Amino acid sequence: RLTAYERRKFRVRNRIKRTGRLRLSVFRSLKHIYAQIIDDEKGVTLVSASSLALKLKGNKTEVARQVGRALAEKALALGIKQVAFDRGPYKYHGRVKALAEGAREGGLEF
Amino acid sequence: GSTRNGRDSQAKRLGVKRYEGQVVRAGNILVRQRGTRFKPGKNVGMGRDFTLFALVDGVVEFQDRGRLGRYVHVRPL
Amino acid sequence: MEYRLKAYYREGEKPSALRRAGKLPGVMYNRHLNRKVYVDLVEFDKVFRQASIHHVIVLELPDGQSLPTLVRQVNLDKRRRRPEHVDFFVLSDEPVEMYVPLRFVGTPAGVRAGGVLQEIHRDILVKVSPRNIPEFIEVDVSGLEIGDSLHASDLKLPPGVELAVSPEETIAAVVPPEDVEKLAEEAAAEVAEPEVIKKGKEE
Amino acid sequence: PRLKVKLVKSPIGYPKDQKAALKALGLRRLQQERVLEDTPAIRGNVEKVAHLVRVEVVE
Amino acid sequence: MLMPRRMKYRKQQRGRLKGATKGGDYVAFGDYGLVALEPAWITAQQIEAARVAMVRHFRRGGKIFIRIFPDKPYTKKPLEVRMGKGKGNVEGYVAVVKPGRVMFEVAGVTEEQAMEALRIAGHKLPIKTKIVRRDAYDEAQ
RNA sequence: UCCCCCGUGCCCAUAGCGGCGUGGAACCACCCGUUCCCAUUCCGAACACGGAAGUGAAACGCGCCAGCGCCGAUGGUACUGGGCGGGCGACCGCCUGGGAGAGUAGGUCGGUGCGGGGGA
RNA sequence: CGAUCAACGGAUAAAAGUUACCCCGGGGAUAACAGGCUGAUCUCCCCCGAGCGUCCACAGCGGCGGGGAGGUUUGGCACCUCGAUGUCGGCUCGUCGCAUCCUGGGGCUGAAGAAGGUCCCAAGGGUUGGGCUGUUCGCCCAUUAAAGCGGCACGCGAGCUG
RNA sequence: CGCCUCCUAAAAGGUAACGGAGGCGCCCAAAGGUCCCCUCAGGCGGGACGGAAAUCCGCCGGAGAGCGCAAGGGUAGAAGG
RNA sequence: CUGACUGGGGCCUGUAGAGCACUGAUAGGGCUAGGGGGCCCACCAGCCUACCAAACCCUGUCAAACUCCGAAGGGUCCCAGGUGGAGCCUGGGAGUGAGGGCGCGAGCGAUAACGUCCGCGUCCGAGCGCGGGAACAACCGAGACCGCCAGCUAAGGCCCCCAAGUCUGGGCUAAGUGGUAAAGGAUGUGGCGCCGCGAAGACAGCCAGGAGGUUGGCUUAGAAGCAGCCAUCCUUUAAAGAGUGCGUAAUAGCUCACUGGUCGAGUGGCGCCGCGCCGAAAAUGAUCGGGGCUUAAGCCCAGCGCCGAAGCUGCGGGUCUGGG
Ligand SMILES: NC(=[NH2+])NCCC[C@H](N)C(=O)O
Ligand SMILES: [Mg+2]
Ligand SMILES: [Mg+2]
Ligand SMILES: [Mg+2]
Ligand SMILES: [Mg+2]
Ligand SMILES: [Mg+2]
Ligand SMILES: [Mg+2]
Ligand SMILES: [Mg+2]
Ligand SMILES: [Mg+2]
Ligand SMILES: [Mg+2]
Ligand SMILES: [Mg+2]
Ligand SMILES: [Mg+2]
Ligand SMILES: [Mg+2]
Ligand SMILES: [Mg+2]
Ligand SMILES: [Mg+2]
Ligand SMILES: [Mg+2]
Ligand SMILES: [Mg+2]
Ligand SMILES: [Mg+2]
Ligand SMILES: [Mg+2]
Ligand SMILES: [Mg+2]
Ligand SMILES: [Mg+2]
Ligand SMILES: [Mg+2]
Ligand SMILES: [Mg+2]
Ligand SMILES: [Mg+2]
Ligand SMILES: [Mg+2]
Ligand SMILES: [Mg+2]
Ligand SMILES: [Mg+2]
Ligand SMILES: [Mg+2]
Ligand SMILES: [Mg+2]
Ligand SMILES: [Mg+2]
Ligand SMILES: [Mg+2]
Ligand SMILES: [Mg+2]
Ligand SMILES: [Mg+2]
Ligand SMILES: [Mg+2]
Ligand SMILES: [Mg+2]
Ligand SMILES: [Mg+2]
Ligand SMILES: [Mg+2]
Ligand SMILES: [Mg+2]
Ligand SMILES: [Mg+2]
Ligand SMILES: [Mg+2]
Ligand SMILES: [Mg+2]
Ligand SMILES: [Mg+2]
Ligand SMILES: [Mg+2]
Ligand SMILES: [Mg+2]
Ligand SMILES: [Mg+2]
Ligand SMILES: [Mg+2]
Ligand SMILES: [Mg+2]
Ligand SMILES: [Mg+2]
Ligand SMILES: [Mg+2]
Ligand SMILES: [Mg+2]
Ligand SMILES: [Mg+2]
Ligand SMILES: [Mg+2]
Ligand SMILES: [Mg+2]
Ligand SMILES: [Mg+2]
Ligand SMILES: [Mg+2]
Ligand SMILES: [Mg+2]
Ligand SMILES: [Mg+2]
Ligand SMILES: [Mg+2]
Ligand SMILES: [Mg+2]
Ligand SMILES: [Mg+2]
Ligand SMILES: [Mg+2]
Ligand SMILES: [Mg+2]
Ligand SMILES: [Mg+2]
Ligand SMILES: [Mg+2]
Ligand SMILES: [Mg+2]
Ligand SMILES: [Mg+2]
Ligand SMILES: [Mg+2]
Ligand SMILES: [Mg+2]
Ligand SMILES: [Mg+2]
Ligand SMILES: [Mg+2]
Ligand SMILES: [Mg+2]
Ligand SMILES: [Mg+2]
Ligand SMILES: [Mg+2]
Ligand SMILES: [Mg+2]
Ligand SMILES: [Mg+2]
Ligand SMILES: [Mg+2]
Ligand SMILES: [Mg+2]
Ligand SMILES: [Mg+2]
Ligand SMILES: [Mg+2]
Ligand SMILES: [Mg+2]
Ligand SMILES: [Mg+2]
Ligand SMILES: [Mg+2]
Ligand SMILES: [Mg+2]
Ligand SMILES: [Mg+2]
Ligand SMILES: [Mg+2]
Ligand SMILES: [Mg+2]
Ligand SMILES: [Mg+2]
Ligand SMILES: [Mg+2]
Ligand SMILES: [Mg+2]
Ligand SMILES: [Mg+2]
Ligand SMILES: [Mg+2]
Ligand SMILES: [Mg+2]
Ligand SMILES: [Mg+2]
Ligand SMILES: [Mg+2]
Ligand SMILES: [Mg+2]
Ligand SMILES: [Mg+2]
Ligand SMILES: [Mg+2]
Ligand SMILES: [Mg+2]
Ligand SMILES: [Mg+2]
Ligand SMILES: [Mg+2]
Ligand SMILES: [Mg+2]
Ligand SMILES: [Mg+2]
Ligand SMILES: [Mg+2]
Ligand SMILES: [Mg+2]
Ligand SMILES: [Mg+2]
Ligand SMILES: [Mg+2]
Ligand SMILES: [Mg+2]
Ligand SMILES: [Mg+2]
Ligand SMILES: [Mg+2]
Ligand SMILES: [Mg+2]
Ligand SMILES: [Mg+2]
Ligand SMILES: [Mg+2]
Ligand SMILES: [Mg+2]
Ligand SMILES: [Mg+2]
Ligand SMILES: [Mg+2]
Ligand SMILES: [Mg+2]
Ligand SMILES: [Mg+2]
Ligand SMILES: [Mg+2]
Ligand SMILES: [Mg+2]
Ligand SMILES: [Mg+2]
Ligand SMILES: [Mg+2]
Ligand SMILES: [Mg+2]
Ligand SMILES: [Mg+2]
Ligand SMILES: [Mg+2]
Ligand SMILES: [Mg+2]
Ligand SMILES: [Mg+2]
Ligand SMILES: [Mg+2]
Ligand SMILES: [Mg+2]
Ligand SMILES: [Mg+2]
Ligand SMILES: [Mg+2]
Ligand SMILES: [Mg+2]
Ligand SMILES: [Mg+2]
Ligand SMILES: [Mg+2]
Ligand SMILES: [Mg+2]
Ligand SMILES: [Mg+2]
Ligand SMILES: [Mg+2]
Ligand SMILES: [Mg+2]
Ligand SMILES: [Mg+2]
Ligand SMILES: [Mg+2]
Ligand SMILES: [Mg+2]
Ligand SMILES: [Mg+2]
Ligand SMILES: [Mg+2]
Ligand SMILES: [Mg+2]
Ligand SMILES: [Mg+2]
Ligand SMILES: [Mg+2]
Ligand SMILES: [Mg+2]
Ligand SMILES: [Mg+2]
Ligand SMILES: [Mg+2]
Ligand SMILES: [Mg+2]
Ligand SMILES: [Mg+2]
Ligand SMILES: [Mg+2]
Ligand SMILES: [Mg+2]
Ligand SMILES: [Mg+2]
Ligand SMILES: [Mg+2]
Ligand SMILES: [Mg+2]
Ligand SMILES: [Mg+2]
Ligand SMILES: [Mg+2]
Ligand SMILES: [Mg+2]
Ligand SMILES: [Mg+2]
Ligand SMILES: [Mg+2]
Ligand SMILES: [Mg+2]
Ligand SMILES: [Mg+2]
Ligand SMILES: [Mg+2]
Ligand SMILES: [Mg+2]
Ligand SMILES: [Mg+2]
Ligand SMILES: [Mg+2]
Ligand SMILES: [Mg+2]
Ligand SMILES: [Mg+2]
Ligand SMILES: [Mg+2]
Ligand SMILES: [Mg+2]
Ligand SMILES: [Mg+2]
Ligand SMILES: [Mg+2]
Ligand SMILES: [Mg+2]
Ligand SMILES: [Mg+2]
Ligand SMILES: [Mg+2]
Ligand SMILES: [Mg+2]
Ligand SMILES: [Mg+2]
Ligand SMILES: [Mg+2]
Ligand SMILES: [Mg+2]
Ligand SMILES: [Mg+2]
Ligand SMILES: [Mg+2]
Ligand SMILES: [Mg+2]
Ligand SMILES: [Mg+2]
Ligand SMILES: [Mg+2]
Ligand SMILES: [Mg+2]
Ligand SMILES: [Mg+2]
Ligand SMILES: [Mg+2]
Ligand SMILES: [Mg+2]
Ligand SMILES: [Mg+2]
Ligand SMILES: [Mg+2]
Ligand SMILES: [Mg+2]
Ligand SMILES: [Mg+2]
Ligand SMILES: [Mg+2]
Ligand SMILES: [Mg+2]
Ligand SMILES: [Mg+2]
Ligand SMILES: [Mg+2]
Ligand SMILES: [Mg+2]
Ligand SMILES: [Mg+2]
Ligand SMILES: [Mg+2]
Ligand SMILES: [Mg+2]
Ligand SMILES: [Mg+2]
Ligand SMILES: [Mg+2]
Ligand SMILES: [Mg+2]
Ligand SMILES: [Mg+2]
Ligand SMILES: [Mg+2]
Ligand SMILES: [Mg+2]
Ligand SMILES: [Mg+2]
Ligand SMILES: [Mg+2]
Ligand SMILES: [Mg+2]
Ligand SMILES: [Mg+2]
Ligand SMILES: [Mg+2]
Ligand SMILES: [Mg+2]
Ligand SMILES: [Mg+2]
Ligand SMILES: [Mg+2]
Ligand SMILES: [Mg+2]
Ligand SMILES: [Mg+2]
Ligand SMILES: [Mg+2]
Ligand SMILES: [Mg+2]
Ligand SMILES: [Mg+2]
Ligand SMILES: [Mg+2]
Ligand SMILES: [Mg+2]
Ligand SMILES: [Mg+2]
Ligand SMILES: [Mg+2]
Ligand SMILES: [Mg+2]
Ligand SMILES: [Mg+2]
Ligand SMILES: [Mg+2]
Ligand SMILES: [Mg+2]
Ligand SMILES: [Mg+2]
Ligand SMILES: [Mg+2]
Ligand SMILES: [Mg+2]
Ligand SMILES: [Mg+2]
Ligand SMILES: [Mg+2]
Ligand SMILES: [Mg+2]
Ligand SMILES: [Mg+2]
Ligand SMILES: [Mg+2]
Ligand SMILES: [Mg+2]
Ligand SMILES: [Mg+2]
Ligand SMILES: [Mg+2]
Repeated sequence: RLTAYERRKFRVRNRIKRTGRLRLSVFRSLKHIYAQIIDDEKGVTLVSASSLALKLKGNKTEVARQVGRALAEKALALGIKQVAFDRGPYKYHGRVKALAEGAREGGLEF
Repeated sequence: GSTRNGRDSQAKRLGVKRYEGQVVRAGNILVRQRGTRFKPGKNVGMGRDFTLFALVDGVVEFQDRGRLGRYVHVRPL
Repeated sequence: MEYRLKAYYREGEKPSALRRAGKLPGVMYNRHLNRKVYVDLVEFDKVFRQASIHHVIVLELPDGQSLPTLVRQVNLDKRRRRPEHVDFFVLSDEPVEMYVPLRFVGTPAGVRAGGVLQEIHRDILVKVSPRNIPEFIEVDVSGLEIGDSLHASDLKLPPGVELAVSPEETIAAVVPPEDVEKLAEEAAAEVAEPEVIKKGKEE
Repeated sequence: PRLKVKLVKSPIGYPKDQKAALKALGLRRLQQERVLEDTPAIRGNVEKVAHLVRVEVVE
Repeated sequence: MLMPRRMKYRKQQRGRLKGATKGGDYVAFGDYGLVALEPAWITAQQIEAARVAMVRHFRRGGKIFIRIFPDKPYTKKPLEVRMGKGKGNVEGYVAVVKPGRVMFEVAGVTEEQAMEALRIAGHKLPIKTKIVRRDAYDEAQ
């Protein structure tokens, strides 16, 4: 017995995995927001970023943006440029959207 | 006395066309099937009639993923 | 009460050869051991007909050992109606699931009225200690009329033995007899010809 | 190690793949003998027509 | 007499009679049984004649168990037609029976009665039979 | 390189159901709100945003339990590629190579990769 | 774009019958006769022993089912014969089988006798005349020891009839 | 009498009979593309008119519902709403 | 050098078998909506059901168009063996497009057909050339270039017709079974097992006895052990069923089981295997191919030898192809 949440997650993720791009996964808790860029072919995380790791502070949206910018900076350092956004169970909106926009401002390609 | 049967349709020649370890070229049909008895895996596309075919030159590989179904992959040469 | 049966070890001998020599191929096992064995067919038969899967059969092995067993399984030749193989379950100090004979004491009132006592279970499945195996379990069926029934829940169990089937399981029933006086109605009984289940646009 | 294979029973009446096995072994006439290296590929054809053939191990 | 109340298909291919029984080879209800020594299609009318012979012998008392069922439709073309023009019409039903099958069982009756009833029943059947008695071997199945 | 948690994969129930117990510092969740973004064929339930008083009740995680579910030998058998016999037949056997399914013994209340946060 | 060209690879844009007044080319590649194979059907014989027979399963019978034999019926099949194997019935002439109609010999009987019933042995001989109808068959008349049943290309048209 | 589905069909493909069963000669302007969201049948308990079955609430329920129409394949980690 | 065939390896599959989880079928039991029926009510409910029964569960099964399972095999690709009247490519010339028998797997037919229709294989076709099978396209043996008054074998044979054993050892059969058939029937014969009952004297025969409640009852018109049941209880016993059969209109009577005596060692009833017996009637004259065969010249088990083909060998020759 799966949940709307679980189905929704599988649905958007399966679609992403088919394209074979590096996958930018985003986890959003009530307090924090997390991103890891994943190689689903080797099943390994390449680069990571979070509000919990950066000790970010303020408004959740503005924070999200910043963790996005951060993820970008580290990513570009490893030669990671093109990526596919994994909104998972979340609408593309608000905090997730902000992180996405922050990733793009950093020059992550998507 | 007569029969109200006597009908049958043409055989459709369905099945796997390229088995694991076979060297295929892109476009090569791998499987003819009704619905997804096999699912397209890496470097394999699927047509409107569920036909599996190779997207790249390479070597065919099969994989049974339990409840996730049987998949057909092509491994680049 | 308790039975003894000489057994022997076997390795590569063909079951067919053994069987043609009058030897019954078998196996003996538990969580600790597994050995290919054979027993003399007629000797085994004399025992098993008494012992069944109910009473302990100790096997006198040629290496001097003596292992207490229960017959777990007997494979029958479906054509010739003859045993072709035995599973010997080697007992140990742990409680064990097994079949214990039901002994039906009393003559059902239904039977006096012409009925028939259908003994649905002639033994019952039970967890019990090897040191604790009862010889039977009595059941009072004298109260049963046509058509009343007894269940495993109605079983009065001896100390240290626990029912290993659902108490809902029926164990005896008293049924109406065959009767010639019914034959005539059955013979003049018309049957409706079989209905064929609808395929296609018809359901 | 080698196999001396003698054809002793006629392939007439036997399935064509047995007739072909005989040809792979180079056996073409009754009572004809061939000494073949003992490899699995050869052994495989010799076993296929064992009911036609007489085999001996040599040297 | 015995036949399916309903079916998915009106007619069945004839198939084969190789081998010992699939199952049904041990006494499972009564004290005595009638076991098949030869393969055959046993008709519903044969089964009923066997039944009636046994209850007639018992008169009143005892219990008969019929352990085979004729679910296989039997087909025959109308007399004097030629080959072709489709499969013949269903004329009856048969139970497929192979060697080792316990066809009938009795209970609630003395050994003399059971032996005799099963004997008479056997004479109504198109095959050789054997009378058997419930065994530890049966019980262990 | 060890334990806990959070993400995310892999094996595809030995991983599941049920029962019981356990965890809030951290994390996660519920939670507090509905101004703002966004939202309900009605509903801030969901989706979403801003929060941080409280609670681990729900959910989730982690243990333990074999009632169920799942897995499951070894023996032996059915069946059989190839080779031979027997029957008037329905059919029945032998040799060699292969060899189930059911059932029995027994197993199982998961295992593992990568990256985070924390602990030693 | 115009196809129930649906006989759906679709002969013409355009098409039904009849022949005992018939004709040719072919086929035993294919029917009707006879044979053959088969034996469902047919005829006969068994097994079982429910029940009938005042009583008594078996004198005489035999529910429901079961196993066969024969190759005289009606068929199935299509194997020799379509550069021909003349097909019903009768007459003539037989000859064979026996599952026997009579005569001969038996057992059982619900065999008193006489007469029967039923089964067993037995094919040597015998097995009528007539009315009806093409008839075979069958019904009928008068008798009889009896008025048998089948096979022989449903025996016999280079023997007759028709 | 063409076409589709299943079986016969002897575990690749193919495979006949006047063998066993069913369908087609349409349809849809959305019943098509895409993005987003949602998840069934059924069982039990509860609820005016309301019923075996209308709509509502709770619990169980991996797919037995649905997918225009035959059958088969497929399918909720959607092809279904 | 890629071929048929073969070794290894991977992938594909849903048959045989099996199973019942799905679709359906399914006997019995349990449980339990729904009716039928019976008591009891119209005041709307109650109680009883040896009644037909859904769902569910249990035991036990069935299926081409069922599958929780699932072989042996088969297919295909890769590497390797494979030099063959193998393979692939281009082109010239065809013929064939009536098949048939047999084995196995199915369908149709009737678990018919020298039947019919497919599948895999085979042989005849075209090997009606050769040996065997009495004779006989396709069953067994075997693929005939020619010659030999040489040898070895195959199937099949070795008593005579008729080449080679009246060969050797163990067993069975008495029916000419062998040398056409089934349900079924039977103190035919032999081998194994299983029981009992027996010198606390059995079985067989010959001796007695075989009895009371009791002509017992559901129970009816006769029903006295012996015309159906839903009955078998006791008494005196050495023993004797409320009875095995014959008997009777019922009675009676005979007998059984039954206990004692007489003899003195075995006796009775099961079951598994081998070989025989009956069941067994069809048409011109019979017959296993014939003669004839019985510790076989039959059947089963185990042997040694030989005969036997146009197969194989020896010798000589031809021709084509390949190598010198
Ligand atoms: N591959 C095999 N060995 N198959 C055996 C079956 C052959 C034969 N029907 C028998 O029962 O013996
Ligand atoms: Mg029609
Ligand atoms: Mg058809
Ligand atoms: Mg058609
Ligand atoms: Mg077809
Ligand atoms: Mg086709
Ligand atoms: Mg098809
Ligand atoms: Mg395939
Ligand atoms: Mg497409
Ligand atoms: Mg499409
Ligand atoms: Mg792999
Ligand atoms: Mg791959
Ligand atoms: Mg025994
Ligand atoms: Mg429809
Ligand atoms: Mg040969
Ligand atoms: Mg040759
Ligand atoms: Mg041959
Ligand atoms: Mg072969
Ligand atoms: Mg092959
Ligand atoms: Mg040769
Ligand atoms: Mg040799
Ligand atoms: Mg058939
Ligand atoms: Mg029949
Ligand atoms: Mg039929
Ligand atoms: Mg006709
Ligand atoms: Mg037909
Ligand atoms: Mg028919
Ligand atoms: Mg019938
Ligand atoms: Mg059977
Ligand atoms: Mg019989
Ligand atoms: Mg079972
Ligand atoms: Mg985690
Ligand atoms: Mg739990
Ligand atoms: Mg707590
Ligand atoms: Mg918990
Ligand atoms: Mg907290
Ligand atoms: Mg706290
Ligand atoms: Mg507002
Ligand atoms: Mg504001
Ligand atoms: Mg809210
Ligand atoms: Mg939320
Ligand atoms: Mg707060
Ligand atoms: Mg909690
Ligand atoms: Mg959650
Ligand atoms: Mg444990
Ligand atoms: Mg499994
Ligand atoms: Mg298993
Ligand atoms: Mg095994
Ligand atoms: Mg075979
Ligand atoms: Mg066969
Ligand atoms: Mg076998
Ligand atoms: Mg084998
Ligand atoms: Mg083996
Ligand atoms: Mg299997
Ligand atoms: Mg297994
Ligand atoms: Mg578990
Ligand atoms: Mg994990
Ligand atoms: Mg991994
Ligand atoms: Mg970690
Ligand atoms: Mg860490
Ligand atoms: Mg036009
Ligand atoms: Mg039409
Ligand atoms: Mg046409
Ligand atoms: Mg036309
Ligand atoms: Mg068309
Ligand atoms: Mg056409
Ligand atoms: Mg076409
Ligand atoms: Mg034209
Ligand atoms: Mg035209
Ligand atoms: Mg025109
Ligand atoms: Mg016209
Ligand atoms: Mg026209
Ligand atoms: Mg004209
Ligand atoms: Mg005219
Ligand atoms: Mg006219
Ligand atoms: Mg005229
Ligand atoms: Mg004229
Ligand atoms: Mg004229
Ligand atoms: Mg005129
Ligand atoms: Mg004219
Ligand atoms: Mg002419
Ligand atoms: Mg012409
Ligand atoms: Mg002409
Ligand atoms: Mg003809
Ligand atoms: Mg024609
Ligand atoms: Mg004709
Ligand atoms: Mg004709
Ligand atoms: Mg003709
Ligand atoms: Mg005719
Ligand atoms: Mg005629
Ligand atoms: Mg004629
Ligand atoms: Mg004719
Ligand atoms: Mg002729
Ligand atoms: Mg003739
Ligand atoms: Mg004939
Ligand atoms: Mg006949
Ligand atoms: Mg006949
Ligand atoms: Mg007949
Ligand atoms: Mg007879
Ligand atoms: Mg009799
Ligand atoms: Mg009477
Ligand atoms: Mg009498
Ligand atoms: Mg009577
Ligand atoms: Mg009689
Ligand atoms: Mg009759
Ligand atoms: Mg018959
Ligand atoms: Mg008859
Ligand atoms: Mg005839
Ligand atoms: Mg005739
Ligand atoms: Mg005819
Ligand atoms: Mg005829
Ligand atoms: Mg005809
Ligand atoms: Mg013809
Ligand atoms: Mg012809
Ligand atoms: Mg023909
Ligand atoms: Mg003609
Ligand atoms: Mg002429
Ligand atoms: Mg002529
Ligand atoms: Mg002429
Ligand atoms: Mg002439
Ligand atoms: Mg005559
Ligand atoms: Mg006579
Ligand atoms: Mg006389
Ligand atoms: Mg006389
Ligand atoms: Mg007299
Ligand atoms: Mg008189
Ligand atoms: Mg007389
Ligand atoms: Mg007599
Ligand atoms: Mg005479
Ligand atoms: Mg005469
Ligand atoms: Mg005469
Ligand atoms: Mg006259
Ligand atoms: Mg006159
Ligand atoms: Mg006249
Ligand atoms: Mg007349
Ligand atoms: Mg006249
Ligand atoms: Mg007339
Ligand atoms: Mg008249
Ligand atoms: Mg007179
Ligand atoms: Mg007289
Ligand atoms: Mg005649
Ligand atoms: Mg005729
Ligand atoms: Mg006629
Ligand atoms: Mg004539
Ligand atoms: Mg005549
Ligand atoms: Mg004539
Ligand atoms: Mg004339
Ligand atoms: Mg004439
Ligand atoms: Mg003439
Ligand atoms: Mg003439
Ligand atoms: Mg003449
Ligand atoms: Mg003439
Ligand atoms: Mg005339
Ligand atoms: Mg005229
Ligand atoms: Mg097929
Ligand atoms: Mg198929
Ligand atoms: Mg296929
Ligand atoms: Mg195949
Ligand atoms: Mg193809
Ligand atoms: Mg037609
Ligand atoms: Mg139609
Ligand atoms: Mg829309
Ligand atoms: Mg849309
Ligand atoms: Mg619901
Ligand atoms: Mg409700
Ligand atoms: Mg209401
Ligand atoms: Mg309602
Ligand atoms: Mg569905
Ligand atoms: Mg090569
Ligand atoms: Mg190749
Ligand atoms: Mg190859
Ligand atoms: Mg290979
Ligand atoms: Mg099967
Ligand atoms: Mg089922
Ligand atoms: Mg089961
Ligand atoms: Mg079957
Ligand atoms: Mg089956
Ligand atoms: Mg099938
Ligand atoms: Mg199947
Ligand atoms: Mg399995
Ligand atoms: Mg395989
Ligand atoms: Mg293969
Ligand atoms: Mg392979
Ligand atoms: Mg090579
Ligand atoms: Mg070459
Ligand atoms: Mg060639
Ligand atoms: Mg060639
Ligand atoms: Mg040329
Ligand atoms: Mg030319
Ligand atoms: Mg041609
Ligand atoms: Mg041509
Ligand atoms: Mg043609
Ligand atoms: Mg043709
Ligand atoms: Mg033809
Ligand atoms: Mg053909
Ligand atoms: Mg043809
Ligand atoms: Mg054949
Ligand atoms: Mg054979
Ligand atoms: Mg066949
Ligand atoms: Mg078929
Ligand atoms: Mg033919
Ligand atoms: Mg045939
Ligand atoms: Mg046939
Ligand atoms: Mg052929
Ligand atoms: Mg020709
Ligand atoms: Mg030949
Ligand atoms: Mg040839
Ligand atoms: Mg010839
Ligand atoms: Mg000759
Ligand atoms: Mg010959
Ligand atoms: Mg000859
Ligand atoms: Mg000769
Ligand atoms: Mg011949
Ligand atoms: Mg012939
Ligand atoms: Mg020849
Ligand atoms: Mg040659
Ligand atoms: Mg010699
Ligand atoms: Mg020989
Ligand atoms: Mg001779
Ligand atoms: Mg001589
Ligand atoms: Mg000899
Ligand atoms: Mg001698
Ligand atoms: Mg005689
Ligand atoms: Mg003789
Ligand atoms: Mg004779
Ligand atoms: Mg017999
Ligand atoms: Mg005897
Ligand atoms: Mg005997
Ligand atoms: Mg005596
Ligand atoms: Mg009385
Ligand atoms: Mg008296
Ligand atoms: Mg006889
Ligand atoms: Mg001797
Ligand atoms: Mg010679
Ligand atoms: Mg030569
Ligand atoms: Mg030379
Ligand atoms: Mg030369
Ligand atoms: Mg040449």
